[PDB]
Amino acid sequence: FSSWDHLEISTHLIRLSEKHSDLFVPSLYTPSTCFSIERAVLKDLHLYDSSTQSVLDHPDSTQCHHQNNYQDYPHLADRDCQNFRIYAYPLWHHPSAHNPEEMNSMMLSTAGISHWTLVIVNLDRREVVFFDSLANFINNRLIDPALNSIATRLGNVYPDANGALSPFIVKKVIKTPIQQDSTSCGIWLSLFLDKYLDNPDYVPPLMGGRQAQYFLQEFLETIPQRPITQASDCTLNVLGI
Ligand SMILES: [Zn+2]
Repeated sequence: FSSWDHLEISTHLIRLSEKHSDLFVPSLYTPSTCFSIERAVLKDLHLYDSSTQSVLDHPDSTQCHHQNNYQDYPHLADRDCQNFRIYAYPLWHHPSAHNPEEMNSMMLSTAGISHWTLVIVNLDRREVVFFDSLANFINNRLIDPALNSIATRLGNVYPDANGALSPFIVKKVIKTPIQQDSTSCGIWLSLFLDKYLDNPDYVPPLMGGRQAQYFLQEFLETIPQRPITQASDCTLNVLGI
């Protein structure tokens, strides 16, 4: 398997967004990291005021950075950026980075050095789903505060059925590694999102090594029958297509 880089992963997200109109695809230019994912989610839900540098208690559409932005969001130029329900973020990690400056410098240079995972925010199900094909590649000390802080902040905005502001549930769905090589993480998380969007209770099967390879190959072999057809020339250019 040729690995999938940020552009290949983003291409699959755009492909999925053509099938699932509720799916928000984040920046095509900057992947998220454990240090930046909460800020990215809050800004995409219009819950962040860059002028006070403050989290908002309710969305404020005047804070929107999705319009007229053809570097990060050419695919949102003609959408209502508010109208989405499922937000899926490719998340880049390297274990040698211990602060945002280190993680960012490393990411900017590279995004077998990269590891890719996925954070999904599902507003309808009040859940934050974290997918890592290697299960625990990211130290809990780094990923858990981010997942739980997002869950807590979004619970205060999207109430539960009891009328309470309970945190969204966090689901770290892979307990046993499914990935068998050093390079296929981007393909795995793309397959996961594909299946999740048809069934949010989906969890990939535990497979032998050879079976997993055949499984991934089967997924890859669908891709040529699934061209992107609704994207603007600007979006296609950013995707490197
Ligand atoms: Zn917006």
